[PDB]
Amino acid sequence: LPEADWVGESATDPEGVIKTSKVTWANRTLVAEEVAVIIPVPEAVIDDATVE
Amino acid sequence: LPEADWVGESATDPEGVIKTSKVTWANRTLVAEEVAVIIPVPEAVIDDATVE
Repeated sequence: LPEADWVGESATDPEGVIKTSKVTWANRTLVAEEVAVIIPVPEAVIDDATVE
Repeated sequence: LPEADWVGESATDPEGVIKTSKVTWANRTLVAEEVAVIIPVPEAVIDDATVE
């Protein structure tokens, strides 16, 4: 966030100048990552099983 | 200014020849120069004051 400030008046004092301030932004990222498994089984067991 | 002079009457005497004379002009110049002032004031003072 920027900061505002009280200023007052003067042609010559270090007061009575308006402050400079800044707004800023940052970056957030979605990065896709992979999640996986392998399940091995014998063909004979698939052939003999009474379910898919 | 030119100058006239009295003339003799001769074919041979140096007093018999009409003298040459001359007219001259000179230059005067108008040269334009700046005169100026800057008068600074706060915006708040112009806003709050009861006159233009």
